[PDB]
Amino acid sequence: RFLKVKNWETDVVLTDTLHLKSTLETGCTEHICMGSIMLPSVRTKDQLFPLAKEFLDQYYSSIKRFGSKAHMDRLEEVNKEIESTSTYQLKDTELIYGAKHAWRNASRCVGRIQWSKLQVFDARDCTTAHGMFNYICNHVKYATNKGNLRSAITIFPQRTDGKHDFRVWNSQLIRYAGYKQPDGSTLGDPANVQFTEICIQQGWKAPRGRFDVLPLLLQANGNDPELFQIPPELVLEVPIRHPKFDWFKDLGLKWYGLPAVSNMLLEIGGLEFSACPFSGWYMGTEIGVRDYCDNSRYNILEEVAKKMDLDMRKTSSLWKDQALVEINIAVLYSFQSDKVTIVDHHSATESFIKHMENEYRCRGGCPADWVWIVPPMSGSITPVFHQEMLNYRLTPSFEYQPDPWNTHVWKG
Amino acid sequence: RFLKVKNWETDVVLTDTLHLKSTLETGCTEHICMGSIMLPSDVRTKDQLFPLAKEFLDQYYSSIKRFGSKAHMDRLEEVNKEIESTSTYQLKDTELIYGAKHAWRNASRCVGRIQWSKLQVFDARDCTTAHGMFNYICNHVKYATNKGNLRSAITIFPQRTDGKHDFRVWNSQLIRYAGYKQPDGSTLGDPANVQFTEICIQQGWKAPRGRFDVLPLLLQANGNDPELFQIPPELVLEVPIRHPKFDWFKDLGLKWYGLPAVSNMLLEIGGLEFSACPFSGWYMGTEIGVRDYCDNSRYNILEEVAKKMDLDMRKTSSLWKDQALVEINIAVLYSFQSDKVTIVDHHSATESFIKHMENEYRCRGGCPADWVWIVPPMSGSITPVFHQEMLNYRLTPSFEYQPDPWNTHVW
Ligand code: HEM
Ligand code: HEM
Ligand SMILES: Cc1cc(CCNCc2ccc3c(C)cc(N)nc3c2)ccc1C#N
Ligand SMILES: Cc1cc(CCNCc2ccc3c(C)cc(N)nc3c2)ccc1C#N
Ligand SMILES: C[C@H](O)[C@H](O)[C@H]1CNc2nc(N)[nH]c(=O)c2N1
Ligand SMILES: C[C@H](O)[C@H](O)[C@H]1CNc2nc(N)[nH]c(=O)c2N1
Ligand SMILES: [Zn+2]
Repeated sequence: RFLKVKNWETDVVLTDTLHLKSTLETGCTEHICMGSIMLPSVRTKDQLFPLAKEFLDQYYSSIKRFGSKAHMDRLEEVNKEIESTSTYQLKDTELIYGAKHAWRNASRCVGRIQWSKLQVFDARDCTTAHGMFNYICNHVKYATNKGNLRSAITIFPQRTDGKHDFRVWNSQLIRYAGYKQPDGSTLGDPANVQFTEICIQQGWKAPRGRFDVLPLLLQANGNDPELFQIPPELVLEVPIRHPKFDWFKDLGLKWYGLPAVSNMLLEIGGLEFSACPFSGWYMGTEIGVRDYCDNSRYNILEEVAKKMDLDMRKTSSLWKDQALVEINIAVLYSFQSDKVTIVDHHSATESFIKHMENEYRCRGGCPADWVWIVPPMSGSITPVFHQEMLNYRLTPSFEYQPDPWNTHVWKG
Repeated sequence: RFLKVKNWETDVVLTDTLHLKSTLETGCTEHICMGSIMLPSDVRTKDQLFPLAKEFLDQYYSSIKRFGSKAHMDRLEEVNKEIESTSTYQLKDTELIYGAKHAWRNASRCVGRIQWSKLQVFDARDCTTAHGMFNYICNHVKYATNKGNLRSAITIFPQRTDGKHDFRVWNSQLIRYAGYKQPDGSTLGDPANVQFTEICIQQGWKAPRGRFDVLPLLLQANGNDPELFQIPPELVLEVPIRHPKFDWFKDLGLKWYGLPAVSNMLLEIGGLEFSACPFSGWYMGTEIGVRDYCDNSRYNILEEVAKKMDLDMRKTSSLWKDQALVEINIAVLYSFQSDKVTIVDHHSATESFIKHMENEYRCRGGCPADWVWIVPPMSGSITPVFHQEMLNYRLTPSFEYQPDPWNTHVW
């Protein structure tokens, strides 16, 4: 079974064979497309061997050693261990390979041209929340690299009986607090109101400002989570200024430099790593379009447009569109001026097209989620808009998991 | 299998029950989503056709509160006998109108479907020649344009009978600008219409030498060779493109036509196939300003506009492209609005569509919708539809694509 995708701007045609190796499901059927559904969706060892064998077959193929004595012994080894312990342990090399390919397989990620250059931190010997805090400080320091950002992931011990999970309760390692005011307004990031309240309940002394960096809330071995303050000197931030508009600085905006997602689940050969924070660097629109201009976030369009003196009572003046562009210019300008790594959506999407084509040629495909790959502004003037993409799920992978405060059994 | 869609900007959740009636396929499977493929992939035998007819008549008679009525049963009986008789059947006027409105209601890629029930249907089933097709099309155009106060319309030519005698409009839209080869190996016109614009000449057109030249109609009646007709220029409403602030904008020489009228699709109702069924509404601003003007495969005026704004074009990070794109789209809206010609901005139209969705979920139990096509090509996430989960599925009656005539026409 072969599959063709077309670029409608360049008429480049590529052929997908990689989708044949696709195990998991999409959520779609031949009678319905769930391509715009945000999230569509305790391991017995009946299920675990095949998943382990498949991963190991992948691994030893990638290293030129399929069918080798080393390949066969490792299979036998892992089988014995699953027989004996109902789970198994990855070698370091397998772990690094798994984590890189999870990224490579991440069909929603436009930054995947960088997948081979992931720094993998093995935190599988960690046992306490304090140890978790230490590992995460080191991740942050390393990844930030004084503004010259480096991709990294830190991998905490895998799930066992599901009653001893390691979880980072933060959705991101660095994020701003949100406070719901009595009058209904929100101070700070509305996306984080719920988590902020938990932290506050857990004993966090909230500064109650508009850009308070949240404390880490860390759960080790299924114990109750504990609060830690990331040392402020480790949190790199950028004041947002505009290159031509001088009043922009007076909006009092800033953002943090390091995007580090910490609530996803890393799956490798059937093993589940429930705490595996990973980080890269920002695409400008993440901050300028979504974080700042989503109505459910900081929502600064009107104030910006107000100070641009735009005609704001006629939507067909496109005053929203006009302000959106200036804000994104300011985000890019600020990061570059402070020499903090950032990529504009034009450069990012162009790179991904080059990546995708390369992946089709050396790998036979590259699973891609159009709905997420196309930037949140300026869609059709980026080349991904005009690119047909096949979406399918490969392992190793990053998966969503439910919020820990919903499932956690509290010890007290 | 009673599905939920969530809006992540408002937490509004809708329950979809309508998808269960879906007939055709999507392109997707368990193992692969083809949601972003532009085009997922001879007449019908006689009880391929009756179940098709029955399904249609059931929903038609259900729609008028007469399901299970003897008038319903009589119509099924009548169509059933007409079917076994003639290897086909003919729609009642009422059925034809219902079918056309619902083909629009069911177009999952269309953002403007809140207007679906106010469609002017022109029955052209008595047409026999390309000259008659031309007459019907001029009347469609004059009616739809309405001196700038645009009105939705569809004109329906005779149904396919078996591929023998297909009626086809060879243009992709009733009104489009010529795109020719040229010197330099450059392109003058609309590059998108290159191939078509000299098939016109390949057939006898002689072209006015410009870029914004309205193409001639190329009409095929009863499977015959297609004929050339020029739409009377006084029927073709065009809008000069100026900017409300930048007065150099006029010098680019930009204009666009008022009437978007798609003419190469196939309308399917109760198994019957209408290969010539041009339909029209009015533009959303971004279709012209973002796609028609700024696509690299189209008029691609970005560089030109940026230069005169004297923007920093040395590298992508200045977002000069983005800045110009917005100004270009402000102008289109401005020009159309000032010439009192109908147009909707992408903010208004997407807001309309959200209201439309809530209407369809409430009164109909769902609204099929293709997120990839509904989200505007600029300013995606500041329109409400970006944050709207949508389910895509195929309902009938429908508008479908069909092969380009010049490939299939036994010449
Ligand atoms: C190095 C620069 C990187 C850039 C510019 C980048 C960019 C992006 C963007 C724009 C998204 C869309 C998500 C959103 O808009 O909220 C995304 C999603 C994603 N990225 Fe990347 N990324 C980078 C690195 C990484 C790394 C290092 C990993 C993992 C090790 C990764 C894994 C993912 C995953 C799993 C998603 C899907 C998130 C979800 O479905 O919720 N990315 N990326
Ligand atoms: C009245 C105002 C209308 C507006 C504002 C509107 C808007 C749009 C837009 C923006 C698209 C996206 C396609 C593209 O970007 O090329 C579209 C597609 C479509 N529209 Fe509507 N439209 C309108 C009227 C109509 C009418 C009257 C019909 C049929 C009677 C119709 C049927 C369709 C169909 C079938 C598509 C999908 C085309 C395809 O799949 O290639 N529309 N429309
Ligand atoms: C369910 C959900 C999911 C998400 C995902 C947002 N984060 C995705 C992501 C994940 C990793 C990234 C990385 C690693 C870098 C980067 N620049 N951006 C990244 C963005 C956002 C909101 C919601 C909600 N509600
Ligand atoms: C296969 C294809 C399809 C399309 C779709 C273009 N037509 C869509 C359409 C169809 C009808 C419309 C109508 C009726 C109004 C309006 N404002 N916009 C409309 C837009 C464009 C390019 C290709 C190609 N190649
Ligand atoms: C409803 C829809 O799936 C949702 O709004 C998606 C659309 N595409 C996206 N794309 C990116 N990169 N990030 C997002 O959060 C979303 N949200
Ligand atoms: C490959 C992709 O499907 C293609 O570029 C689509 C994307 N979305 C679109 N959306 C609209 N409204 N019109 C289009 O032509 C397209 N083109
Ligand atoms: Zn799908």
